[PDB]
Amino acid sequence: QVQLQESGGGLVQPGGSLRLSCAASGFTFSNYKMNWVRQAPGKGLEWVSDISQSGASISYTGSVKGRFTISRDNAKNTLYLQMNSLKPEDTAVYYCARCPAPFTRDCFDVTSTTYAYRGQGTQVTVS
Amino acid sequence: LSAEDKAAVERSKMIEKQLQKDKQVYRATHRLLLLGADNSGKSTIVKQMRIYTSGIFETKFQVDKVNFHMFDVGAQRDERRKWIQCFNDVTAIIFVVDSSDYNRLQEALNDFKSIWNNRWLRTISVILFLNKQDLLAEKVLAGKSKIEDYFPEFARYTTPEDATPEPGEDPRVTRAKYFIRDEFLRISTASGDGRHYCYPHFTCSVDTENARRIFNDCRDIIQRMHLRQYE
Amino acid sequence: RTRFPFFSDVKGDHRLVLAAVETTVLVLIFAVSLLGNVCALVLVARRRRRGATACLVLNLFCADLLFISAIPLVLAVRWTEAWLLGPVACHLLFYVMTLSGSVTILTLAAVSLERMVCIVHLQRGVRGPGRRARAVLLALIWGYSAVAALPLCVFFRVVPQRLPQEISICTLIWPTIPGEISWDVSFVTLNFLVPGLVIVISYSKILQITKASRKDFRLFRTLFLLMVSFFIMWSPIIITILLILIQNFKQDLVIWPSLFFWVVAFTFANSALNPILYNMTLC
Amino acid sequence: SIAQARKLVEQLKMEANIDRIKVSKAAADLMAYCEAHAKEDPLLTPVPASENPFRE
Amino acid sequence: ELDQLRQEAEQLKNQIRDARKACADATLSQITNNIDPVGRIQMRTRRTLRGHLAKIYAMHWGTDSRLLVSASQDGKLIIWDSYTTNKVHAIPLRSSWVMTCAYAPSGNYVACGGLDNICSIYNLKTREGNVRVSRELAGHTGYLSCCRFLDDNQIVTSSGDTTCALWDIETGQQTTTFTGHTGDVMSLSLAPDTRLFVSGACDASAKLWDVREGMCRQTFTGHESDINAICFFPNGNAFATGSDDATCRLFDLRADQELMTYSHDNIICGITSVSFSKSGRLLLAGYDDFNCNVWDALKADRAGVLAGHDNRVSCLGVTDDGMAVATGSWDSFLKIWN
Ligand SMILES: CC/C=C\C/C=C\C/C=C/C/C=C/C/C=C\C/C=C\CCC(=O)O
Repeated sequence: QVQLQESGGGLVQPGGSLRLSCAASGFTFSNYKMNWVRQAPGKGLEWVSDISQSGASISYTGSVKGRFTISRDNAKNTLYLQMNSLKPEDTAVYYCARCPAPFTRDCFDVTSTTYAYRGQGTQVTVS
Repeated sequence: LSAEDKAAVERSKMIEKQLQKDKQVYRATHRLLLLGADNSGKSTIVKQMRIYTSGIFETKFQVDKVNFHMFDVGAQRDERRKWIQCFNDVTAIIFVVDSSDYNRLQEALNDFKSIWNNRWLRTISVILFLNKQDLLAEKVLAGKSKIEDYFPEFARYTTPEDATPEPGEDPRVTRAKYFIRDEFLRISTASGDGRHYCYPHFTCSVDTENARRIFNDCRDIIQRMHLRQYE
Repeated sequence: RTRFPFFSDVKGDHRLVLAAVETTVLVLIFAVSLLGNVCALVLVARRRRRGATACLVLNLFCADLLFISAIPLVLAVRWTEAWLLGPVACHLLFYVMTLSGSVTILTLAAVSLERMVCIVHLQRGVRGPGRRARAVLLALIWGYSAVAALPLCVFFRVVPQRLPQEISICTLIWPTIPGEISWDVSFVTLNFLVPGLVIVISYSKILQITKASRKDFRLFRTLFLLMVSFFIMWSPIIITILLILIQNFKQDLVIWPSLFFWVVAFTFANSALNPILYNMTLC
Repeated sequence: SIAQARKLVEQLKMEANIDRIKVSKAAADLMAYCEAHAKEDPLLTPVPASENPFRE
Repeated sequence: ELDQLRQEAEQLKNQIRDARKACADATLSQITNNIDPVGRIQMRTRRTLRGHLAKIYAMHWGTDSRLLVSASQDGKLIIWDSYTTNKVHAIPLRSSWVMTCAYAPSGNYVACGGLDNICSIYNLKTREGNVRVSRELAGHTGYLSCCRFLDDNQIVTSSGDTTCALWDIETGQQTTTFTGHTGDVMSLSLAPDTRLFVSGACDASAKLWDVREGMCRQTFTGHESDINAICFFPNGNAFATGSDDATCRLFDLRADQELMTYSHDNIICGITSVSFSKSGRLLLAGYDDFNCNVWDALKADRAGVLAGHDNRVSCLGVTDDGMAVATGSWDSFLKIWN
């Protein structure tokens, strides 16, 4: 029974920071590659950042490159995202996603409309 | 052996004789998979090469007495990690990109990364069509939208010395074209192994030469495949 | 004049270990060659439905296995310092060995020509060589090889001779001079020059066609290594043959027999190197 | 949205009212069936070559 | 609004979990710790069948233990005779992307379907010597991935639009639909009494379906990734599932939970197909590291290996009298072991 639960959202002023965390259950954490995606009010789903199985490979999208950081803990089974200097274009609903199969380099179907191995998400508002 | 056994053997012989002909026809036909997004102009390329309910459509064209089949998938859901496995023995994948849409370009890059690195698609070459060049020229010369708002590193990029700006275009259009091409060629060369290549082409909506380009690229693919036995 | 004895040398003080060294090196060659060639035949012959170029490399492998069937005989002769096998062996040994060598060289040249024809016919867009061409070619290869080497099975004889007490020697007694010169020159010019020329032309044309049409490195580093080796592994035996012919006229020249035996042992190593190279891509 | 959750609650309600037995009884039943039919199994108890239609 | 429904789901889930945990008083491994093992099992290849041009994706035996139907992605169904290897039928299809096939339990029809979302029926014993398409069942909105007959006038299909359906052939209309899965449905298996069936989805879940009233009776979880194959135990009270994480598991219906896990510490590939022996003691399974494995279904110890395919194994089936096993792979060959 796969379960992913995000926490840490809220409402901040421009220039503030926060930290999101996923707690995972029901599978071997350190076999899988993990992702952070988001959805904004009026658009589709957009890929935000990506981390691998050991922590040795990391990737970002263009619009957040110098500001967000991604990290994982294989002892407590958790993911963290650190968001530092926020703009009013960052307000959204943030989701935590898992790759379909283990021991794999590619990652199909994480942004699709209905995906099985995704959480429920948390709301972030910048104002 | 009774009469029944001999009759069964002759029936099997007829079936074999027909299967030989079917084999000869199958071995001399090339099979292509067409991929893109909804805003890519993929259909215009299809309709242009069409001068040579259901879940899949087929387009047949012939060049210099060689037959090509091109397969386009419709009426399926947007999760594709299962049916794509059916296409692990085609000759090539053709990937179409709208190059004037800055908003939806990182998604095209991510799609390319997934297609390049799959376990069942590691030996298949890609022909890349960077469509809609004229719209890109209009957007750059208008001067009201900036590429660096999505890709910071464009601020530190200079035109390569192997550029071919033949028709006397504006220099800014040449910079833009070659930056967007390099974005895909980086992914192409990062993790290949000498098993499959990528062939980039600039194109627009009034071309008449896409069939010839596919002809020449498929010819080169087959020649490299034959040469690989001598290593 | 005192003829040239083959394989039949006289050793003195150091016989007890020189025999041992010869034995160990030759046995190692035999074992590796047999293993490699049979594994390669198992791998190639288990094509389920592959193409049909397998019959050329397969013929190469069969020729190697027939070429390695004479090591026991020479090994026996080198442990007695004389010829005691008899006229039948004196007749058959050299015939078998020459037949294998000629077939190997001609098959290398045919494989190369086939590769180039395939690439060019791909370029133009027509069907390539059929079944009749290959069958006719294989028949001609075996037939010419088995007719050219006849003088080594009729003119060999066992004769007594005084060593450098009389000892019996298996040696070659030419009936006449013009026949000797004619056959020797014809054999060198049809079985070492024309195949070398064909190999070099064919591989250079493939390389030029691909490199021009492409407008990476591995291809060069392969076609180089397949085209210097031919002139290294098959040259010493030709030089030895010519040098023996010279010896039969100018009595002033002297050639040791140890040179002849060690050169032939070095040539026996071809059977252990072709399966490494001309294996299509398996192993 | 609301419909999916109402259906999910309905389904959980319908599936949470079935009778259940204990695991040891199920294990005993599986074992009894396996041992009762073991002589008729020809991948466990290969038949002689005069009865095999594929080896003949 | 949403909070109340989420709370209801959580409360019912916790209650069901506790009710299942209260009835777990022994484990299969302990109770089966005193059985003499089956030893090494060695099987040999008696037939090899040649003739397809591209990969093979499905296969199905007849109720006679003698004839086979198999299907390739070059546009051919072929019906084979296995005692001699003679070919009986070769049917050319209309679409060359096909993913399943089935054989009727009386010998008079076959069916097939694929990336074009249609199930086509072929009638074998006609007034002439040919095979003619009798029906094309259309109405699914995704590719077909499995189908199984009930008789000569009803059929069950599963598709990639996350549904299952029951079709009346003579009319051509869906008699009932089974909705409730979330991902793509990938396999089916019919009960021996043909009054229930089970299905497994591209979601770590399986479900039990009642044909007559078209409702879902039970849900079973436990895997970590997608499920690829499924089948029933011979007496109809348990089933086994193979997934894309290198694991098979055995579930039981009456106890409503898992019994056993079949996995190895050096296996890190996926599973493509499963089946059972006639008495239920052996479980066979096919992997995509080119191999098939034979396990002991009551003690969970590996007992044998089938090896000899040069590409990924895709289909695998056992006859109705237990004499033979058939495997098919992505290298175009079928093999019969015994
Ligand atoms: C086509 C390549 C030719 C031969 C194959 C090479 C090596 C195989 C083994 C050869 C050993 C036998 C050599 C023959 C020895 C002497 C006869 C040679 C020339 C005749 C001498 C003369 O001129 O009278």
